[PDB]
Amino acid sequence: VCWGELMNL
Amino acid sequence: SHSMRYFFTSVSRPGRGEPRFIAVGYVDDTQFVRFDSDAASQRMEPRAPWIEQEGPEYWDGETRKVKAHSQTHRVDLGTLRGYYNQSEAGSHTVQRMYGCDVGSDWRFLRGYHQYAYDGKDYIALKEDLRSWTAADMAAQTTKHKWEAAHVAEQLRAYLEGTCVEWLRRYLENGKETLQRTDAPKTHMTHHAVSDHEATLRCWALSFYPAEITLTWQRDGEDQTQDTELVETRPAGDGTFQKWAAVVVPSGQEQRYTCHVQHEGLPKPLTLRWE
Amino acid sequence: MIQRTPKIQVYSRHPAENGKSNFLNCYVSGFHPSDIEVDLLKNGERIEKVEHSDLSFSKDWSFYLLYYTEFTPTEKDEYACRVNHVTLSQPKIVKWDRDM
Repeated sequence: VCWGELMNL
Repeated sequence: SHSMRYFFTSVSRPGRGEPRFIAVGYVDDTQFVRFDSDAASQRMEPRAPWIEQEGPEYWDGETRKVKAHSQTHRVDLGTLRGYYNQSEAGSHTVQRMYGCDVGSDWRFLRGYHQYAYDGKDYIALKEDLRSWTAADMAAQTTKHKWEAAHVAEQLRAYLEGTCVEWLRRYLENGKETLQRTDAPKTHMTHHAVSDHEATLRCWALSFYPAEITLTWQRDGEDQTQDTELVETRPAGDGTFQKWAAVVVPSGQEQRYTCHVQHEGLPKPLTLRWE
Repeated sequence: MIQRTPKIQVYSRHPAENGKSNFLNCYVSGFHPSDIEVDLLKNGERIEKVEHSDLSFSKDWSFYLLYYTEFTPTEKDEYACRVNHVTLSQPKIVKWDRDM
């Protein structure tokens, strides 16, 4: 599965 | 050793509406999931037989998360447009890749997570999984923001935990295809290009995984400077192909030998003309 | 901005035999940006029954795509791949060579 926690550049 | 890899590409389309978003997932050299923003599906889709097993929770979850990826990249395009003081009338590209490698003991070996903007390194997680490599000033801004928010911690938590877990799961479920090794079927072709010259081409076919080395030697001397080496290409059936060619003076064929290295071969293979 | 020219390979999945069905492949790799036009040609005409892989890229951020279709090789039918990309001043044709 992929990463669920994302943060903008 | 094995690997799980997620690739994401977002391309802005000035005037044409929202950017094109494409996501793909790989176990080693085998794709298993995909997402296309312009498709009617709007779902994470299977691309491997062994991932179709997963229940509705899996697909719903991965769909939601990949959509989140699309949104984040969508914002990233504008943000970066701000960072570089760029116009709103040019197409730009954001690429993200991340994933993990496990060793023979099926335990965490390596982890990675990197961003590129317009074909160029933007920001990357270092091997220690707790610091960032930023190629320019904007990426340094990004670095400040991520350091203040402790992104590397959560990221490391994913890479060392979830990523490895699901890598082992997928490796188990698709063991028939993922835990296989297909030795290259090798041969050499000879074709006169002129009255005095001949093309010697060394072929490796039907091999898995894609990693392979083909080298030409002339009387034991390596000929990389004068070898045409094509990019390893997919056959379409899950196996790969590659060839290397040299143009030689007619009559010197016996001086040239091809050398093939692949993990499917019990030992390196040498092909020759006599 | 950076631009990378697509490397084009045209080839069959299995060794070609006349009258025996096979797969025609046009693999394009190492290009940037991702916007690209790829067509499989039979005797100069665009083959409509062509599928392609999902957009992915290599370690150096350069993109790769596989375009493919079923085809039964014959003596007279000439196959090729036509590629247009920003790095190309004009569409590039790479002919299928079964004898390499």
